[PDB]
Amino acid sequence: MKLYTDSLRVESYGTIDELNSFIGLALAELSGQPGFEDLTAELLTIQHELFDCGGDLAIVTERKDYKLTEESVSFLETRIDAYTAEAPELKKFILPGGSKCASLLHIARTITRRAERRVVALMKSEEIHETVLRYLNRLSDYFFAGARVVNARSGIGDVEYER
Amino acid sequence: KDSLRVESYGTIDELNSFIGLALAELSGQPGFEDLTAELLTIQHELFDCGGDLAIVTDYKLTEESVSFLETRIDAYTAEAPELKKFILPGGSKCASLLHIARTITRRAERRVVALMKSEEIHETVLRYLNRLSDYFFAGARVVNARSGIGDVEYERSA
Amino acid sequence: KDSLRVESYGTIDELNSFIGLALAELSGQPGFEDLTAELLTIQHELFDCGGDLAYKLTEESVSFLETRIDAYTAEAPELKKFILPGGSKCASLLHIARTITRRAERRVVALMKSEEIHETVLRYLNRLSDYFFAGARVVNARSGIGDVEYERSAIVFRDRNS
Repeated sequence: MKLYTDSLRVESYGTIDELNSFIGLALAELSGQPGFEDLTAELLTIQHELFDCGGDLAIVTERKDYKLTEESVSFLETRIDAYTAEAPELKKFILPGGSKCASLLHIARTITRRAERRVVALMKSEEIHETVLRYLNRLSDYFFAGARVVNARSGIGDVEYER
Repeated sequence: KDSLRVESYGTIDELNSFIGLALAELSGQPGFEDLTAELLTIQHELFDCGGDLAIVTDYKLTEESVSFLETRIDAYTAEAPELKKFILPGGSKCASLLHIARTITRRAERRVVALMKSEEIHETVLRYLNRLSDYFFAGARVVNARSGIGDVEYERSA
Repeated sequence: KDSLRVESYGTIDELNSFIGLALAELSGQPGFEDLTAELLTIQHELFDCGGDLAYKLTEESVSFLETRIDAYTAEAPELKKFILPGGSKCASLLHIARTITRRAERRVVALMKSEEIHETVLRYLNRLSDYFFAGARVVNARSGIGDVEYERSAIVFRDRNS
């Protein structure tokens, strides 16, 4: 509604994989639309980065080999503020939806939060590449920021909760 | 704060999202003004559902929302041609999305169920979700009916 | 102990729903009449899987995917690099169906621990995930879109008008 600022291993890798697939669909949908060049580029960058998160959590078995970097988290952070600055200031709570593209991005937002829940469970039973966790944490808010920008740029207001 | 509660709020938000997509899609075709306004209301109620489960200290969801669903479930079940066999998820794109909403709703229900077992919750939420999956089943059928598409039945050919 | 069984049914149901959506988008375009028919039988067999966990599904359906996989694999240009989910909207949906098929797999696998069940459902789901992978590729090939590849350096080359 706003910006929030072992089997456990295979489950984390799996959900991140799933999350990556929904980002793919959002990429394919956003592609058929001009004016989202940076976003589509950013999205593709997320898929490679998420691909890395999987490896860091499962495949990789040496910290020296961890691929995901801290800069990827910072990048996500700067886009959130940038997309927020862009989008009109929101004084209301948001509901998932609006343009088709914004909807797919919100879906990716919730699946990202799901992937994060799964990673939090993995980190509780063993040591992981903590960068991954923070990356997923920032990632969902990025999709929130993105979806709002996608609606505005499409001329469609965000769906708001009014009760 | 507690996985079971957070897991339920998140699965409900996930559900709400897919509804957002189904609504975006449904809004592109005529003859679905009733379904459109409802999905929007459902999103608000789901918002309330989440909040009601997030509470750990009154509730927002009302028993009337559960009743409204049932009514619409009948109105739609009637409008649609009586079925005499098990139906498979699919048909038009809209109906396919509503069906997805149905399964995710079932998922959200399972999570709330597991939550309930560990602690007290606003039970109206567990009922709302239980009917919602049926509403989508009935909404998914109507959409195909309306679009003169037709529900995908379980026809051998394997 | 009993919750693991319902979770497996719902997940399979959820998986079947995304498949219907994939089919809805895929059938909309010509040249994929083969997949359109295949995905169908898949939903029927997946409908059986649920029942088998509450036996209609046979080992014959499992071998069906086998052939389809290699066929599409041969048909699609042999990949020489890691690919990411995506491409055409159809490949994207089929790729989604893939990750979800694997999610249903984990649920059934969990059902194993609590109590052994028809060891056929797993076999199918296990191959179904591979099927969608290949299916997604052949779809991107026939559309001349080309699967998304894991290549960071190729990103800077993307249009950045705004």
